[PDB]
Amino acid sequence: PNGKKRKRHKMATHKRKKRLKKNRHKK
Amino acid sequence: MYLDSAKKAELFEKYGKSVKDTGSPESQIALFTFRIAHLTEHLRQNKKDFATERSLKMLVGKRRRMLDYLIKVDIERYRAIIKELGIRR
Amino acid sequence: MTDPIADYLTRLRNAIMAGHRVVSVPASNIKKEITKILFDKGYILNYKFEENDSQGIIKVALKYDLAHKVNAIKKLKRVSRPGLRKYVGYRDMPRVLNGLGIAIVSTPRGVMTDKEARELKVGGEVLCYVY
Amino acid sequence: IVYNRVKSTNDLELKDRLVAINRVTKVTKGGRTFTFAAIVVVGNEDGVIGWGLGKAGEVPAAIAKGVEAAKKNLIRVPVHNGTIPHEQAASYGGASVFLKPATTGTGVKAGGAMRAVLDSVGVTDVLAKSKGSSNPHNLVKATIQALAEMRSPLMVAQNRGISVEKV
RNA sequence: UCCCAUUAGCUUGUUGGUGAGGUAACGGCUCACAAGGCGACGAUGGGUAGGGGAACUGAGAGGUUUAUCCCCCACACUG
RNA sequence: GGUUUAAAGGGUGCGUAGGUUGUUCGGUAAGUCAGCGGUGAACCUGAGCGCUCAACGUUCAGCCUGCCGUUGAAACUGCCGGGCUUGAGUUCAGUGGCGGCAGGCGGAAUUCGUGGUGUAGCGGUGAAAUGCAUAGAUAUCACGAGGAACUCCGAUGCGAAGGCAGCUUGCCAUACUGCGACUGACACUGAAGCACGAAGGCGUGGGUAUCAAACAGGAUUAGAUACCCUGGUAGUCCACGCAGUAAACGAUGAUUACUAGGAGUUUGCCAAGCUUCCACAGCGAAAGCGUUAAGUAAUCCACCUGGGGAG
RNA sequence: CACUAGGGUAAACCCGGUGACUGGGGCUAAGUCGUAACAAGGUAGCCGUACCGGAAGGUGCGGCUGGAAA
Ligand SMILES: [K+]
Ligand SMILES: [K+]
Ligand SMILES: [Mg+2]
Ligand SMILES: [Mg+2]
Ligand SMILES: [Mg+2]
Ligand SMILES: [Mg+2]
Ligand SMILES: [Mg+2]
Ligand SMILES: [Mg+2]
Ligand SMILES: [Mg+2]
Ligand code: NA
Repeated sequence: PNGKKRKRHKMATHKRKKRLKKNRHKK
Repeated sequence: MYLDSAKKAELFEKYGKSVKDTGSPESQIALFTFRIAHLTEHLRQNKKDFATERSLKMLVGKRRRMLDYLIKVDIERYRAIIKELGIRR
Repeated sequence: MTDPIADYLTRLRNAIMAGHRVVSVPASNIKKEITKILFDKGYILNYKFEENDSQGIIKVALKYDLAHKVNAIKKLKRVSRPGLRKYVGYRDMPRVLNGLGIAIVSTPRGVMTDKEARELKVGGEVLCYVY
Repeated sequence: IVYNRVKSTNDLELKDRLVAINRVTKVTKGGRTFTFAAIVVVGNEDGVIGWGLGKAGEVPAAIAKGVEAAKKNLIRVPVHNGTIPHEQAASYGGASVFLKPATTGTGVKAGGAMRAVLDSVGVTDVLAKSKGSSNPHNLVKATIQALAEMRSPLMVAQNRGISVEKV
């Protein structure tokens, strides 16, 4: 219950989802 | 499951010695099979009754465990009861 | 129930920790032998066997030191559990509390303590440690 | 549960040993406040042993306060000769200790807080192990409670109601 | 008597029989009916390694390696 | 050695293999125990002897504490046969429920259209503007139409979990209590596997009132791709089919037995079966848990082994 | 005449390498743009999912307290 622990995971999820949304529609 | 005391008594008289023997493995297996068939008939109309499903599955599990007990105790009785009920499928 | 002997030990231990004077257990032959061994070694004050319509009841009266308000028994430990059975020979019999405790052991000559097991040169299943 | 002992005016053989010195800090608006805490174990080379924590602004004052508190808080440990009657495990906080009797010519196989406690209590033949944190407070307390939980064969026979348990 | 299931099916002399041949010797070892055999108690495949006693190490359990020493196996530029 | 909060309980069940198995009688001898016999250089351990000592060399006593064979024992585990009723299940009775599926019915509110009265604004904000309005808004009355959600009761209760709340009926399921009934250990857990599984999302067809991602406009700001305001499309609703995720949480797996007090509370008769808060022993690093344990013990499953890279 | 080491052929598999070009990640300093989180961090925070933005992020729907204030 610090908060930074969840902030790091939130950052990683943001980056991964941005990568996937950029890669969609391109083949 | 159109199940009432009269039907239960008829089943217990048919399977197992005396009509007061409600606890015999044969009587329990017969009762389980009867309500399994009736619940199947209910489900084919109420296809979305997921609570009546898994209640059907728990009944099937109970019947299987009683049959396994009959295997462990007296095999001839198990052959007789499955022949008289047409269970194996 | 998975281990009646461990349950008997747990009942005794919980009664001691709570400070009760009498504890009642369901009866069994091996449990009766263990109670007899405990009385002989002086860990419990008294015991009584009651034969009702069930398997029976063992009623155990515990022993408290009036000088120090301390029970005669300090630790009870089950050794050979159903998930891991333990058997020893008479040469490798355990010694409990450097010889100041007892190890109840079942041997082909009967249920006894590690001392007489070593004396008679017989091994078996180490039921429990008491001290 | 502890045997305890009144101020040992007659048993004045209490030599005092030091376990650890620490310089703790407290923060205020002006700056930082520094103190000193000492763990002191007094012992008469017999079953009598006491422990105390002395806090002051200076090392000698902290050691003196620890000596006083250790003298006030005293117990008795059932030690026969230079060994212990049986094995004993104890826990206190994050510290876990285990003591086992050894042969007569073995000495003390321990170091630090346990060794200081054993010297103060007068046990000279024992194997000691620490399986937890190395904190001085908890190590000292766990060793002392391990010693206090011991029982000599006479006491075992006494509370068992018998005389000779084939010992 | 080592790891991998990000290896689950493998097997057609393959499993058994009759007979014959062959061998120091029994045997699908080889050659002329039946469909069996092995498999989550890990078959098959892939990777890695000569194996033990020693030796070292640790309170013990155990762990590391087989340099010198002894035993067994394999090999002698490649088939 | 651990798993409430440090890494660590599977979303929840059912269930295959496997693991564990109430009490009692009688066999058997697989596990277990005991006796006897065989087998197991050098090095390593006490005692010597020789290297002027020592390393070392050598002799002898003490290790064989594994494997194999053969004789006995029967307490426990296993296997076989029989018995018992406490566990478990079936029956009967009582009581209870937002438990599931399906069909019918209802009122308040909101939106749109038509008509009547009436005219200078309505709406919105911290303040405004966008917006709607003399080609007749807001407001009010009536007629008509359609979709969605169920105020008070209402904080408790039910369900394996996710979840379940207008009324009513039909068909199911199930919990709890007792029985003077029946069977007689028929049990627990459970890798695979199967089923169910909020919201959002996808396909086909209906429906489309409110709200509202994206988007458009107006503001606030140094800018405002936001917070505020006015519009607004998927979606939100229904049927069928996918998908299989969550702070799917009590961040606490399932069984069994035992161990203090207080204060409330639901249900059928003081007492179960629940559902909530302080709090003994005990546990814990502490915060804390404490009979609904994170205490005392037994069985089985899941998971952890410094952080990042990296799910 | 069979048997076969070896040779040629084709395939397909496995193990490696290199390649115009094109993507993450780690570490070091600190150039640039902002201020997302930590206090009710100035719009409580976080989980899942969808759409959208120079970036931290924003918004919708459901959930949680590991949130004040009340
Ligand atoms: K048993
Ligand atoms: K939830
Ligand atoms: Mg983001
Ligand atoms: Mg964690
Ligand atoms: Mg859970
Ligand atoms: Mg989780
Ligand atoms: Mg900010
Ligand atoms: Mg904020
Ligand atoms: Mg937007
Ligand atoms: Na749709």
